[PDB]
Amino acid sequence: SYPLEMCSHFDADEIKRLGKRFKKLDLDNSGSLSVEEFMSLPELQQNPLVQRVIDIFDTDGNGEVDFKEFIEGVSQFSVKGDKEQKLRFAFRIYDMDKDGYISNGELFQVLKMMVGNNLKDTQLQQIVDKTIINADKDGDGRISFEEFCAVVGGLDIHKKMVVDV
Amino acid sequence: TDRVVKAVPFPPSHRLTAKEVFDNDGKPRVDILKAHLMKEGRLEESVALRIITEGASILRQEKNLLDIDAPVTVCGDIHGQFFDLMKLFEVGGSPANTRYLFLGDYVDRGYFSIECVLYLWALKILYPKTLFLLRGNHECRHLTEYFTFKQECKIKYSERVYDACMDAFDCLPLAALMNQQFLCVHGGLSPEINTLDDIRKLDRFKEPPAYGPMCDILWSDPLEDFGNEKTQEHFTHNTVRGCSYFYSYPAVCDFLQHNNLLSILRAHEAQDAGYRMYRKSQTTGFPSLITIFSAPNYLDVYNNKAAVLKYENNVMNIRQFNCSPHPYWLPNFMDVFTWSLPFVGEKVTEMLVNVLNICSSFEEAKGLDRINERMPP
Ligand SMILES: [Ca+2]
Ligand SMILES: [Ca+2]
Ligand SMILES: [Ca+2]
Ligand SMILES: [Ca+2]
Ligand SMILES: [Fe+3]
Ligand SMILES: [Zn+2]
Repeated sequence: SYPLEMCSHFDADEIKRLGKRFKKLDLDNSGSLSVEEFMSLPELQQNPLVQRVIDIFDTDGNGEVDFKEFIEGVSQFSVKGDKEQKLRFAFRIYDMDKDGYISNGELFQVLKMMVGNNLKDTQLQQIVDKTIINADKDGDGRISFEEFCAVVGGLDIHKKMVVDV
Repeated sequence: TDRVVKAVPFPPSHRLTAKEVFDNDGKPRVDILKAHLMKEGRLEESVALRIITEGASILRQEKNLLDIDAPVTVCGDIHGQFFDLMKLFEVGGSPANTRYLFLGDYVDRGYFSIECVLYLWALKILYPKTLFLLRGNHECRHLTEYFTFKQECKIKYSERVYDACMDAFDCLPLAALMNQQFLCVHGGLSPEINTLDDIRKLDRFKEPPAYGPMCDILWSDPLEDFGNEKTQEHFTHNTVRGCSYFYSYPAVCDFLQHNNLLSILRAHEAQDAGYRMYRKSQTTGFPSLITIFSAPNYLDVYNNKAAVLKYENNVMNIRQFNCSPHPYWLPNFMDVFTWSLPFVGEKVTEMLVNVLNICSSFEEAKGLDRINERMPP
């Protein structure tokens, strides 16, 4: 029954509202959302990016999502959030080990989650390869966040990553 | 190390230098060059520029209408299909010991147009008098602007290189006169062309105009019912290209007799068997017209063969061949990020909104591509 620290764009209200939505989802009322509980959502199972989000949200990497991580996780999409914050999030979709770079095999696997059988593995591998070659400005063979943004800044997809709370 | 499909070849991050591309006499190192390119390697931009320009200065010195001796292997559309181009030289023979004539259309539609051009110009420089290149309809700014070539150039190299290519194209000859029997051209005939001298008289050094003889040579097709036409009418307007004409069996026959030629060899029209031989001339008993087409399984969907013509010992033999596997590219050379990202944005947004509402065939393919045969606006 101690108080809870977090960093986010929300005020007491939006946080209180989010808390009701959190309680509703916590079935076992354990205080931290499991993947099983997430996937209980009908719309959600039709979605290849879900566990990425969950894995990104799960800051502590324990496999669930406590309320702090829940809030900070959403806060990313707040209308008050800026361009970089949203882009940084996107980056982390591809950066599976969270080491801060997007590796080759990583970029492959993540894409594979999204295209599935609409591509032969060799084809996917190739565009995956050439992408890096053309974006790896530093020659390391993976992708920094700086280099990532170099490709996509002009796309303003970040403007599409907004939710009303 | 992290890589998933390690079987698959990783492309040279190296860019070939002047010393790796030209030997001490200035001759290109094609074996080195062919290999790099097949591994999807790039050159230094300056080396690329050198090749395009050294080739262009040769072309600039050639006549509008080349005079070409047999034996010769003659070829149709290429359309960026570099990996088939490789197979082609295998089938038609080594440029080292074979005389070649290409009827244009080297770029567009294929995602390896710049490689074809590079390799081709390289070979021209090496074999200035035994390898010959002509102009297709795609060798111009208008179409490359409209299709992928301009784009291909920027991604892989620069626009500065695309421009160098545009200038090199203006130098491309328009027609060949083969063994004093065949007029060879990309498209076909023109109402404004009666004799061969008529061809010699043109200024080819420019972007092809929207009207007139230089346009017609690059753009003309024969009638759909060629040889069996209901009228003895020569030219009618090409309602399929949007410009230029359809020419009729009489038209070709009049021109052939008037100029004492045996036939006309052309590309410009996709063919399932990689070639098409048209109605025999009544006089010569030899097909008045031949279409040749050298892009097998064109656009990856026609599943057509390609062919080349090998003229030798008085025999016109058609060698056919099938497609060869090649690297995948996302359309308009997109990278995986630009392609996938908006899908991501949608998909996570989709997710969060959801979470927050917890509380309240040849002929087939031929038909689908008619707008793309036609002229860009
Ligand atoms: Ca739980
Ligand atoms: Ca957690
Ligand atoms: Ca990583
Ligand atoms: Ca890098
Ligand atoms: Fe064509
Ligand atoms: Zn053509």
